[PDB]
Amino acid sequence: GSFTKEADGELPGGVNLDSMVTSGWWSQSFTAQAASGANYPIVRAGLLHVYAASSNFIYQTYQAYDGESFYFRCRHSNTWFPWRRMWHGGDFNPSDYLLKSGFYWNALPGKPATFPPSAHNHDVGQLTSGILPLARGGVGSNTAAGARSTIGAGVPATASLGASGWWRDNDTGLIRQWGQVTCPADADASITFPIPFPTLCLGGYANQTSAFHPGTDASTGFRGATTTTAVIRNGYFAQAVLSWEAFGR
Amino acid sequence: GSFTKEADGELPGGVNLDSMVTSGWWSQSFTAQAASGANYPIVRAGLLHVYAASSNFIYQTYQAYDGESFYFRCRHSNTWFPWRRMWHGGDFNPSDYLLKSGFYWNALPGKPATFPPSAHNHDVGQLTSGILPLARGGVGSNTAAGARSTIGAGVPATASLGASGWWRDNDTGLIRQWGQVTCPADADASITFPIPFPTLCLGGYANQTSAFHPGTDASTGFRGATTTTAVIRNGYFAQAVLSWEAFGR
Amino acid sequence: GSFTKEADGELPGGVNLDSMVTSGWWSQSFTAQAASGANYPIVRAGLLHVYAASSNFIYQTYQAYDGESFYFRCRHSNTWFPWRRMWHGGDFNPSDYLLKSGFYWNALPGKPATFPPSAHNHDVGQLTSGILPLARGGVGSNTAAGARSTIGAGVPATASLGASGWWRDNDTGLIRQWGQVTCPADADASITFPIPFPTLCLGGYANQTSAFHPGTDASTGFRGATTTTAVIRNGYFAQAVLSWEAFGR
Ligand code: NI
Repeated sequence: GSFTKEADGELPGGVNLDSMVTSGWWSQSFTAQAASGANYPIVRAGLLHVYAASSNFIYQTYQAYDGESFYFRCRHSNTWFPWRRMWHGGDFNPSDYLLKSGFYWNALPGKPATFPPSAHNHDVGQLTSGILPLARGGVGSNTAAGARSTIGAGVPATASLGASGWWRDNDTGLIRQWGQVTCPADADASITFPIPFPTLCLGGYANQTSAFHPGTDASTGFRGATTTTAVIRNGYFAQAVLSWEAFGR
Repeated sequence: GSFTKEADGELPGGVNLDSMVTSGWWSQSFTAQAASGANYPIVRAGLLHVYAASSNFIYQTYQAYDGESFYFRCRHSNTWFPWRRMWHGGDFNPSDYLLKSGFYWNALPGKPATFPPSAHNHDVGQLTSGILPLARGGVGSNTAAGARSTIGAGVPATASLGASGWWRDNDTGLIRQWGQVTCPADADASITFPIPFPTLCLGGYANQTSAFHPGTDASTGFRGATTTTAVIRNGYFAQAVLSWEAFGR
Repeated sequence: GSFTKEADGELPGGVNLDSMVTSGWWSQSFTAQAASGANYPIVRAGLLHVYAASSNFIYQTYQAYDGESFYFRCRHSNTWFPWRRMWHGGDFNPSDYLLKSGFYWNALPGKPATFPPSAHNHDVGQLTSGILPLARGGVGSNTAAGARSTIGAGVPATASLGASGWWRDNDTGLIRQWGQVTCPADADASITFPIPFPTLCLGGYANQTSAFHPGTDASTGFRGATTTTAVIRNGYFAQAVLSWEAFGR
């Protein structure tokens, strides 16, 4: 015979599609009747074609009535290969899926603005704001005086330690000064301090530097100090060199 | 004729599928015979259908016997379009591939816990533990005394630089004090230091502040110091004001 | 009838494929004639097959002449399901798309070398280079003397504050020393300073520690100092203990 414009028949229930082995075409009108059969490619009413090319090659196709898909298989040397299920547009759209050409860092969406960093070091120069406190090994200030205050440090004394000269505690302002003067016998001599006392001479004394004669007086006196001068008085009966110190601020 | 339930024939070797141009259907039973032909869509035994719609349109389909796939093409105006190879479930599964809807930061697996950071700065306040050592510009301690120790600094001297007063080196404890006293002629006067020496008066001296008469004695003496008092002795034959200094700790 | 090796006919323009409802096969030779019809699965010349299985099931297939694709649909209970468009190799290649198995951190290309970090803290020990300046709470140096210089600090005075002893300002080198000596009547006694003056004795004085007799002389003198010794002179007519101070550097 031939493939006729009328189907060869309706497939009932309980048909083994393996038994459909002469050429033709058959209609399964009921999904439920596909359910009660065997080797249907899908439980779905559908159209089956058989092409019995030879005893060793029986081809089949299956078109599901609702377009679930289209199926084909072949029996070769008394074994049925598995059905193939066509992919079609009702299954997926390729434009829904990620191309390899669009898989890179910049394209990845939802990337964080910043990232939790791992352990690392710094050069001190990357510290660009703030003031390190004492509790972290800092001096708690950006000024010299403030740093000293945080750690309780004084400032350096200054001095000029010459044969005549001065020394100054700059924490408090105290100044100490010294020198020598030649005094006339039983009389006064004026001295001029190496530097002026900024506000006030507080005290002083004079010392006989000579091997003054025993049994004679060799008294001394420091008096009448200004910011720049004082008066040294010599009790020895002869001209003598007296040394002196003075202090103030 | 018509499409018969028996195939029109078996395809041998060396068939050019371009020559298959009258309507019907033909079986290729041997992959090796497909190999020795031309314009097979795949080297595979299979079923070929020809639909010679007209001289200008010859359609063909090819079903591979092992389900490798299903193929179709058409000859239009004496040119054969290329075969189309159907995609089917034995080729790939779409659920194996990444959807664009699942391509975002949180979904990306294997992301590191932390990330190597790039160059950046800090405010000193983000330093929240540790003690900066001297080798990095720190003071190597969280205490004032420890900081001073790291850099070798002394503490401030204190003082009260009044007409009578005191000065104190707080590095060592040394205290220096001064004042004036009115002494009776050829006799002693007691002085009370501006502040007490914490443990010990170490020394002192007295100075005649007056223009004492020449040829008379104007000796002085500092003796008998406690922590709070001393005795100033006046050798001048008249009442006189003597100044004094004392030191201790 | 039967499916004949000659097509049932050529489809002209204006054909509604819904009306193609008796079994057979038909050729559309002109895309433009597909354009002027209805329910073509694609505007393309092509081959249409009809399988009228029953009044309730009319199946159709459509092969586009240029291989645009292959289409199928079915009329079930007087309603046409939509055409299915086969996916085929001319549409996409699955190996162009990203597998889920290749979607992980290391595979993502174009990842940055480093990443902008988010807010975070540090232990001071991760500061491993540089010298913190004063403007950031540092001492601007890795040396003790340099740190002192940045903040303007002095060094500690040293001393030995015994009954005889010394005190030294290490900012300037000034040394002050003191002690007592027993002097013979109207004569000299040598003293040896508690420590040597490194270069120079600058001055000194002596003080009578005794309740010297009034009306007698009790002058004193400090003279002839070296780096290690000086001479104390006693004007009192009796043996006496004199105290002294000396200063230098
Ligand atoms: Ni950092």
